[PDB]
Amino acid sequence: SIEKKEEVIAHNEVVFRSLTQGLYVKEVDIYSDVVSYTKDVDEALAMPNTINFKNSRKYKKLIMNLDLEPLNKIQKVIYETHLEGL
Amino acid sequence: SIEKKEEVIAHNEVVFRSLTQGLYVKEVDIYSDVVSYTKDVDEALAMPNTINFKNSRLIMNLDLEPLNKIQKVIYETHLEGL
Amino acid sequence: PIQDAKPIDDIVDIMTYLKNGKVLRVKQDNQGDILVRMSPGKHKFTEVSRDLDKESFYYKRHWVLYNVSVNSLITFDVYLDEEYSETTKVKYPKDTIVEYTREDQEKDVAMIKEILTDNNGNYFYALIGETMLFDENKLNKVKD
Amino acid sequence: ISLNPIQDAKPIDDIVDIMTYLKNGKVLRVKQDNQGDILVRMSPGKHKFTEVSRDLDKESFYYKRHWVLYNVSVNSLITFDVYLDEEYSETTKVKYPKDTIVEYTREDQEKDVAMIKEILTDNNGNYFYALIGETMLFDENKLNKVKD
Amino acid sequence: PIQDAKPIDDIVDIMTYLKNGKVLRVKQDNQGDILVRMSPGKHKFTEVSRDLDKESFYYKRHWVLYNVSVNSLITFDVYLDEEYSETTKVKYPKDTIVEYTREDQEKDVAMIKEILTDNNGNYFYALIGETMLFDENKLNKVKD
Amino acid sequence: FINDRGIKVLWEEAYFCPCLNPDTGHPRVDCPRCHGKGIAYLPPKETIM
Ligand SMILES: [Zn+2]
Repeated sequence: SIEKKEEVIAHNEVVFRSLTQGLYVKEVDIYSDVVSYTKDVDEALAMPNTINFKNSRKYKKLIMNLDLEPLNKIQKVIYETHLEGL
Repeated sequence: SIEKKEEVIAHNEVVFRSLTQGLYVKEVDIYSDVVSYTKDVDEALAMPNTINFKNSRLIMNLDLEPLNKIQKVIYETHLEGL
Repeated sequence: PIQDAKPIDDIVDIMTYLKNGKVLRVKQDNQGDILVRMSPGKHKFTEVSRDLDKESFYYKRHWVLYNVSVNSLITFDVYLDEEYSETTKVKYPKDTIVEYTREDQEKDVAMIKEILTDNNGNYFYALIGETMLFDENKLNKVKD
Repeated sequence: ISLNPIQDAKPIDDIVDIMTYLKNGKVLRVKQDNQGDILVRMSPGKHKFTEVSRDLDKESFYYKRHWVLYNVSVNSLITFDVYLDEEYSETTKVKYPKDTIVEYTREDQEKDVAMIKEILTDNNGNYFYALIGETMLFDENKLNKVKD
Repeated sequence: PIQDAKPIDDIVDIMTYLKNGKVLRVKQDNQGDILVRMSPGKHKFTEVSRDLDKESFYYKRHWVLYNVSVNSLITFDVYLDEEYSETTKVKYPKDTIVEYTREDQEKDVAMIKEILTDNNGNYFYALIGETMLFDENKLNKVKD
Repeated sequence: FINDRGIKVLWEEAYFCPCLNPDTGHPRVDCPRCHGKGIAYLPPKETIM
């Protein structure tokens, strides 16, 4: 018996994976081309994607790159209340 | 999909509800008999759901439905592919 | 052949598509491409957006009012946005002025109107006022 | 002994038909709330563009309508009720037009509400009104229009 | 039937009630209801109050002067305040425009003037220029 | 007279950008609507002034 359910979003950012290598980007150069890779979601390069930051410019040359696979990362907390009788 | 998840139980407690009105207990008297009732499920008077507490005083009133209450908070992350 | 472009000829069709609510894409000369739209709800009015890229989880189109003129619509090229292909990878686009030698080895100027290709990417061009095809090498871009 | 019914000018409600008439080249007539009543035409010949004029009358041999380019707006057409020139005219500026709801005095000294469904004028210019729920025709002085 | 409304027809009666000092209630169009009164004491002048609710231990009416015009009195609806019922719970109030089908299944517009009810709350309406009753379902509200 | 003496000019109205941080009450450094200024603008309108 679920009584109350609330869903909350902690973070919302975009992470880019290479189709071939399967790694995540961690760093880029002056031209925004990749300098490094990392196989860790927590350390990967991130573009903020909360509502105020949509339609960015900093990573246009990155997004257009076909080898890269953008991924929308979302972190959530949900609260579930229960009643179990006597 | 789910990349990482964990469930932790913040609280386990016993809550008191009137059998007639259905309003939960908000405040009580000197001997834990009710003086105020409230409709709120969560603001209701609550106590830990542990055996020792029961031996330390459900006991006091008859228009009394001693209910158990549990809280689940869940931390999860997703990687939603394109 | 390639069907990257499907221009609309009649404005009546454009208005009909606008009544259907589908987004349009209108070209501009030496200026940024634009998208056009009819507003939903009780009040119907034209809206515009300078955002070209596709709607996404990281990219949302921004719409605002404008008093668009039919003169731009009737004159400029118009397309259905979703059906549009960003580019056709050829040396000289359509409506591009080139200099070519006619069949009698006399040189004339012309503009290009054709899209044909084999399965390897070799392209051919047919000139306005002409019938046969001309290669990428044969044509020469006419400087402004 | 009266003139045949006189028709009211129908405002065009849908944009699609208005553009269709405009593409054919049939003249439109637009009323602007702020500034004026104007005609709209798409240019003749191959050099296509929209034109606007304020010469509000039939093209008499001694009355040449003059046109100037203007960037007409879509929203202007939508918000402002528009007519076809061939209908909108001084031929009828009836006080209560067709489809208007009015309060009219009945024989039983009761004021009932009814809609005008047909309009015609006698030779003297008095407008005869046909009303829903009534057989005979009614006169302008007898009627009352309730607004809001 | 219900007697929730007892409108005054003659202004002479209104003045007579005002001389008696009883409070009035005057309706307004798209505006707040108002109460009117004659001042006591040596000087007699009209007073008004925007407070509608009944006088109480927690609620006291506030009165002020005003140069009221007879034109509002003679035109607008007027009632004795204490005798007034706040509302009559029906779908379409009196003087509300509705569309109805006449006996020959031809549709005409009308405004409502009737208050009749059984003891269960089922209501019936008689239209201006009409005799027989019309149900809540039969009538259709005419949009402004 | 105004059209005779004036000069042709573009006119755009002003409105506070949504990007304003709700807590500090101050704007994002760079967003398309406003490039660091705390105020956005509407599409241009043509006018003589
Ligand atoms: Zn901003």
